[PDB]
Amino acid sequence: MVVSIIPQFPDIKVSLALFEQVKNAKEIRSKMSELSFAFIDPRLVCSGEQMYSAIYKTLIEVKYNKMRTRNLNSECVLCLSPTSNISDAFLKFGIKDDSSQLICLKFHTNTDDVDKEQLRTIMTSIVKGQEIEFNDDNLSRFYDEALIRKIYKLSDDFKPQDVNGLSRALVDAIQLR
Amino acid sequence: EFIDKVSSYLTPDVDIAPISQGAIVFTTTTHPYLPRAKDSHQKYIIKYRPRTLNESRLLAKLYLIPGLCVPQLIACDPYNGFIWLEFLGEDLPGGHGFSNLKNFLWMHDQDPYSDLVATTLRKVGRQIGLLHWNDYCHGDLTSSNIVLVRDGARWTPHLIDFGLGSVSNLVEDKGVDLYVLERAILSTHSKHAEKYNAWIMEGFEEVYREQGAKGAKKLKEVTKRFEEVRLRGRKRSM
Ligand SMILES: Nc1ncnc2c1ncn2[C@@H]1O[C@H](COP(=O)(O)OP(=O)(O)O)[C@@H](O)[C@H]1O
Ligand SMILES: [Mg+2]
Repeated sequence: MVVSIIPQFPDIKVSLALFEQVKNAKEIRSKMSELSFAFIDPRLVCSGEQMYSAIYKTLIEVKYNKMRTRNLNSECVLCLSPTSNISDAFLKFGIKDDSSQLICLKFHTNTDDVDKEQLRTIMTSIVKGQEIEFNDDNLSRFYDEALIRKIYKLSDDFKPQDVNGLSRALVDAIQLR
Repeated sequence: EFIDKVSSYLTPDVDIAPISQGAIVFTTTTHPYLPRAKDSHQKYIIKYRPRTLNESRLLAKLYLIPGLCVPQLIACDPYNGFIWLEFLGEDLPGGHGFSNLKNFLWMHDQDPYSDLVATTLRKVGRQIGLLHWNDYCHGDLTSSNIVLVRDGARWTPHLIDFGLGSVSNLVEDKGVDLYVLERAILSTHSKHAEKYNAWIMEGFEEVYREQGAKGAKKLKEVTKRFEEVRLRGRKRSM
């Protein structure tokens, strides 16, 4: 797992973890309310840059505009989206009953240090699957470009040579609201 | 004052160095959201404007157009007026300055008749041709708003500063864009200024001529208007 900070927001830490061979996505979704984490569908996340750009947008929105959803975790799922409809974002970017991978995201607002051992214990009690490193090498395994193009409404004329090129277009969509 | 508010907004975590004031432009070595050492570039641009929305939307749209070279939009805070951009260009050797078109031209002004200069200027015209073919206007097309990015022994022109940019299929807007650049290049009073403009126009025309019969027609329209703009751009006894 990785624990990170956005430079202009030193007191907010975000933990990100990536799981493969996930067996209980349906169960996770059923219990989601009554757990706080966001469970994100990696088929729509092609890079760290994309994910971190949404985390940035989340903090900007909440600090300087308005929070639309329940907490930072859900707000970030919204901010990953190209559109303003909350339900659509949760549906498209949240895990699905058939998800075999997931990103587990959590904002930590307490100024204190994140308790990493407890955090890992909590995640593994929720997720039946195998954690792998949250990095671009592993994210490049699971993103679905075709689905991404459809969801982010990218034209067939747009033909990025590599993942960096694709990531740039998604960050654009994220930053523009 | 402006430096106070900006450094407070960014916090001491983010280093800044002012490079232009008016709407202040800074450079920073700090990526706005990738974990430290997980980014891929030495520095970035921060534009602060207490146009922000306009430039961001246009940068995003233009990136998706094949062949158009513009800075990456990295981050946008429209509530406070900040945009973070990819830093394009570099210092020319021998203290000739930042690698915008203006400085490149000055550096080569004593001996401009080379493949490097001609090819580079044609590439500048290609960028403007792509922009206009796709019905966008720059709005402030000076030699300072065209940045050369080194590519080995070659230079790759990029367009920057889209604060006044717009979507437009009007040949009048296209003609004025071309005229602004033409006059900016002529402004140096260089004995070679007309040649520079000719190389640029060659690049522009090639883009249109690559679009078959439709391109040739639209090019005739644009060039006709451009000449009218030139006529209307100089004193006449009405
Ligand atoms: N993407 C960029 N890469 C490098 N330098 C840039 C970039 N964008 C802007 N600049 C610098 O900032 C200057 C623009 O500053 P300024 O005149 O204050 O505002 P405006 O951008 O309205 O003209 C450019 O001349 C250029 O030197
Ligand atoms: Mg500028």
